[PDB]
Amino acid sequence: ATLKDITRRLKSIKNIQKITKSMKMVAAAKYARAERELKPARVYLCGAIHSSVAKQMKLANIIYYSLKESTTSEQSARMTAMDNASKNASEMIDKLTLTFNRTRQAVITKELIEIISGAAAL
Amino acid sequence: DPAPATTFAHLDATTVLSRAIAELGIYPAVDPLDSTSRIMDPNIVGSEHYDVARGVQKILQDYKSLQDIIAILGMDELSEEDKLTVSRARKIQRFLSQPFQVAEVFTGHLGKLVPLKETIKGFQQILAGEYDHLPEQAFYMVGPIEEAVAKADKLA
Amino acid sequence: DPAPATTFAHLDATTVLSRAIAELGIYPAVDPLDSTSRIMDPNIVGSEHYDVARGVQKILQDYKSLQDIIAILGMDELSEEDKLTVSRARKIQRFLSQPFQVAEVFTGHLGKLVPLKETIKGFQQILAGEYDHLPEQAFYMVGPIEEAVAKADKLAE
Amino acid sequence: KQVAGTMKLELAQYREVAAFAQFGSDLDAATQQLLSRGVRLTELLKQGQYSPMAIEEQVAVIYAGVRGYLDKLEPSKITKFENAFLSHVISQHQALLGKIRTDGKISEESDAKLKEIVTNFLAGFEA
Repeated sequence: ATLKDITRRLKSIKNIQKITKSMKMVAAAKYARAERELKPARVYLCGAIHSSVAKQMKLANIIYYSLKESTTSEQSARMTAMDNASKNASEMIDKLTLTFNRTRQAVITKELIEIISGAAAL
Repeated sequence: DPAPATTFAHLDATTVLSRAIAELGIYPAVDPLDSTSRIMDPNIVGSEHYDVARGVQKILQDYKSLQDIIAILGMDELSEEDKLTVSRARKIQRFLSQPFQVAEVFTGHLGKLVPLKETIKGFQQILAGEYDHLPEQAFYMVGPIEEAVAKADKLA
Repeated sequence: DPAPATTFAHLDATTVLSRAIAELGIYPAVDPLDSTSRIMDPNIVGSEHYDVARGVQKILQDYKSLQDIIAILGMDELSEEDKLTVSRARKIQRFLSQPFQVAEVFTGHLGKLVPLKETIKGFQQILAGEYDHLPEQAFYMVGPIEEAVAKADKLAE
Repeated sequence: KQVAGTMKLELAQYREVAAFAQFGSDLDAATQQLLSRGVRLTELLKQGQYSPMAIEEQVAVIYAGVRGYLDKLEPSKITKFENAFLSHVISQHQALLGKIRTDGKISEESDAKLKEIVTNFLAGFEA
């Protein structure tokens, strides 16, 4: 392990957590708008949206419908995906900080004991 | 770290002052959910005190959760229940502030030394819903709960 | 480390090499963000030189910061302008490498010596957008910018 | 004190959303304005070496951004604006700089005269 390593990972993963955190809320807003417009329609990093449709996949009437269902779904999915990803980043930050502080303490101790052993051997 | 961890062996409580809390104008800047205490035990501070303390703590924790939706996702689709959690929580959070006798000379306001009995009653009543008909500012920088109602009337 | 650390103050200019940069095949493995010079002042090496140099460090530091993020979140989240600076940062990174006469036994390339002006010009042109159309690998291990355009051509099929 | 308190408040809000900046493809006008002020202010915080400025020049430049005058100016230009603007006030507006000093703070008059200078200067700059 290395304090250099942890410190950088920590800096990156802390930015990832905030960024992803923001996306969660953005999607969330889009999801709200999209759901309001989903009312009238039925009277006629997106989680796993893309994968589902593409796997099962391989006028104007339906088009609008799908599109409306699509946007709602995607934003719900994305919201969920980013919410979870920022949570995962949070836990990983906490865990990395713990490792950082164990290493920081072992390093202090280890350097000091070298100094004492050298001193004492005189 | 060996220093703080050795210290904590002897602590019976912690008082946390926060720049954030401060900035909300809540004085003292005591963080209500960070500050902890060992004697905060039913068998020690009594069951009443305990239930009200926890009750305030939870209302605050819930509010925190809800806040994400409130300002961002629009504070409108809030269930009858959620509407009150937010309103009471904000009053309680404001009622947690208090004029100190020490600041008197600067704030030009009598400091209020509030008796444990008064404290328990107040927060108990706000959790209850008895004061759900007063403006927030009425619970801001007061002492005894009575003074909260009094300010309300004066503010209208 | 105490040895290298205490040496710094004794210098007027420092060129700091990095194993990480060497590992990528960028030679010389100079760290553009950790090499300094007392004379790097507009009043000495001049304005054009000074601005270009700071302009290169900046785009390189910007990139360095997006790296770790976009490696997880995917580059698709980058806006056109951002993915534009990312493209030129990598080109600049490669144009910073150079075949050494002394290193021919290792690079398998003919050493190259680039005069100050040419260095300034080329980098200034990359910063300015003038070579957004050449692939990165054209800038890898060449001398003057002109060779970057040649190599770009060279890549036919 | 006056101008500093505002800039510090705005930079702190900026530091909060700062990360979302380069990834906020579709950000709401609320946080979008926070990013714009923040960059502007950050730019005004840059200063070349060997040229320490007087307190009144400091407050005048901070004023420009903290008052939103440079919100629509492109961030890359801010530095250029600052030097030209400051040279102008040091040249033609010594009285204003004097007032800001002597009067202790930014009076209603000074604030009014600053409005006219920045807005007109900016327009010529973007011309």
